[PDB]
Amino acid sequence: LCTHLSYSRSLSPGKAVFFYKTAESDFVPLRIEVAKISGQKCGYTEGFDANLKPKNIERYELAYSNPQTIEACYVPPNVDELYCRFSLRVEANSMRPYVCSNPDVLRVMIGLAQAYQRLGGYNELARRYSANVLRGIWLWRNQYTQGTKIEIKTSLGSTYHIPDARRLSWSGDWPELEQKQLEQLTSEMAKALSQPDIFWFADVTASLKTGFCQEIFPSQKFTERPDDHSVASRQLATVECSDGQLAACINPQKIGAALQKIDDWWANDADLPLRVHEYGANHEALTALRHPATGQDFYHLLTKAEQFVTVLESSEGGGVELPGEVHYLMAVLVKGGLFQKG
Amino acid sequence: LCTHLSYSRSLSPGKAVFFYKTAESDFVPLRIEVAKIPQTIEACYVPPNVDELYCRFSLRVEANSMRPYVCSNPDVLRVMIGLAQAYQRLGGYNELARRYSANVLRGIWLWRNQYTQGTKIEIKTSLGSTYHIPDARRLSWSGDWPELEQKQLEQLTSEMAKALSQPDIFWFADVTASLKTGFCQEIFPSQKFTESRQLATVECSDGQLAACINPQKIGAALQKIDDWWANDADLPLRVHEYGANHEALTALRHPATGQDFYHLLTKAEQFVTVLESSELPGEVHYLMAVLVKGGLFQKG
RNA sequence: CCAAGAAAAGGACUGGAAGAAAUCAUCCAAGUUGGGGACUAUUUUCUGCCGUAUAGGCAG
Repeated sequence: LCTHLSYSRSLSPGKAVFFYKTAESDFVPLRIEVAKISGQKCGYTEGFDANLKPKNIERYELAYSNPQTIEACYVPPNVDELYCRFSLRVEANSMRPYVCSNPDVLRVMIGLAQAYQRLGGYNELARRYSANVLRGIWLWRNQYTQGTKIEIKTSLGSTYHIPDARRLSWSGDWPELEQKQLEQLTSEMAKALSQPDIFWFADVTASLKTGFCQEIFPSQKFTERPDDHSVASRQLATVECSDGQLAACINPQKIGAALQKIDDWWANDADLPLRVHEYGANHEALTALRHPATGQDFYHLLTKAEQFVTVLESSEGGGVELPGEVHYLMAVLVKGGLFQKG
Repeated sequence: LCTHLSYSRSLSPGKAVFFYKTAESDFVPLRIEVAKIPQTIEACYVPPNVDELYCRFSLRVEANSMRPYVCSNPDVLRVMIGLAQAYQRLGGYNELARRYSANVLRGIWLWRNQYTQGTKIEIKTSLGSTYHIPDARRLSWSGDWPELEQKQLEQLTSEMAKALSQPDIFWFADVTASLKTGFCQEIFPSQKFTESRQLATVECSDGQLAACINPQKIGAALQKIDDWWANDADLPLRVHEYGANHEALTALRHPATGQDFYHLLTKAEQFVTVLESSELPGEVHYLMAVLVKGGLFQKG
């Protein structure tokens, strides 16, 4: 490697905002409320010292409540449906290093991205990204509706429509006349990723049919603990409207983390996909699947580029010849960052 | 045990709103009057000429106690998974579903407002069922329910037993009750917690305010089905890791007895072994009930 | 019961004049804060007559 090497971010959303319509006004934001509640005195160390001596606490001393201040958000009475919207731009920006201080590293990385493009493979990545948009997984914990309808528009004049996204799996065979739209959307994106000077925008709107006063789950703030007993212990993220009203939202990178959740190339057993990560981090299990000790991480693989190009050149393409290691590497170059200090 | 372990909630309501009908419009809110006297006084009662008051809320149930939300230990995880399934296949979800279902049909979530001239409860679900309790004033915790009512308890138990145990079923219920009332009967909505007192309301889409009962106040009523201690059923407690009893200011499963959640959590290896030899004992019923009301189980 | 004992440093005074700190410039690239929850209790505010009246005035 070398002293300077970096790629920029080739695929990205802006943020998502929740709102609803009225008969008199087209845009009314969903907003949050603040309240004091009475909690439970419970859990370990409420009553134990190192699971050894149970603490001295007299019986009556645990019947007391534990008050807390929290923010919360609910849909108001008599609204028929809730809307959520965001925009997405895609750039063909993995073809060339943003910065590179080594002429030989540069010509190789260029040779590789091109060797890959002409054998196919952007179609593979585009199919996986497209599936994640149409499925609706970017709603995170708000997917549990009575019916979810998703509509997509693009700058090239296309429109896509999924009447009900509640049941499309990662692995399986999609219903007819939906399988078809996945192919069409894949084609627009596969192009957007590899041809320069196309300004491609998508506009994604979804509708959520909900319960009478169903709770909504927007992004939380990462905060320090207050000690004035007035500031909430749990705070939610909002945006300002042009007229000063506040609205609940989902953060840009929170939408992004969902869209790029594509990686089932490890251990030769697909399971569930991981968020692309140089070390294969798995948050739910608090572990890592491509620990440097295995030889399967990004940095080990980054140093074999000369060998991969040689293989790709001997292949024909248009088939299933590309190995898991080449796909992994391309996925990381798409989520660009700093790859330095050789 | 281990450092990180969490479950999320598997059963939850939204909030309850009070309203009445007119000949001119179907939803007119019950409102609250305030005099500034800051330090205020306020009141709420059914106004003249309204014969009955309506109360409504929604409920979602999710099969979410089958797997840890977070677990940092592969051996703790293997066991908790084996246990939930060892239990599921012997039944027992029926028992929990029976207990939850009984409370909805009885109507105790109305708290202090149960004293009517006749309360009727109607339930609709996302699978196309409808249930009807013509009069909720006569159903006890313990006793045999009258005919045609015992039957609906079984039918509702079955739908919920599934909602709690099999994934990818999206099960919603919509619960409305009618309170036949007195001449100008006083109504008791949730109070505001402050550092005189104030009452809680919600905003309507048209700007009017309405009286309500908080989500967790409805929830606390539904989950009150713990009577597995001391071989004396009495009335049930709200499920709590320490068996708290607010009325008497005490605790029934005080850690000093060895009967709390945390002592029991560490015997999972032994329970699975028994289930394999299987009868379900109070000790595993308690544990399953706590996992359903999920929370933090950490710093072992 | 001290290298012991005693003690008025005072009166007067002009620092001034004059000055140019200036010319040039890319801080950039990537990122999941999350899981659970009862403000009401041993409360104090009932029962009536006049007045078209949920207005306003009154006995107990």
